[PDB]
Amino acid sequence: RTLMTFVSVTGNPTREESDTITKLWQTSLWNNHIQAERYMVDDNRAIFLFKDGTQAWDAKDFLIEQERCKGVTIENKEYPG
Repeated sequence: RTLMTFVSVTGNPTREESDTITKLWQTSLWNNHIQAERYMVDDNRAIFLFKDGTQAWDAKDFLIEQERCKGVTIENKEYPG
């Protein structure tokens, strides 16, 4: 039931910055009952692995409205922030 997605950060953050920023979004989602595992794969990009893939797009809708969110990728479709 899990769905892998990509979540990118704008500008040119350091890995530690993006880590703190994306974890912020991950926590917000977690506290709204959308649980995901998070993995940095670039200095400005993370994998959000949603335990319940049916929540991926609702999560995306929130993510792309956040300051510093470059965009979200789901199933080869990109959603710019």
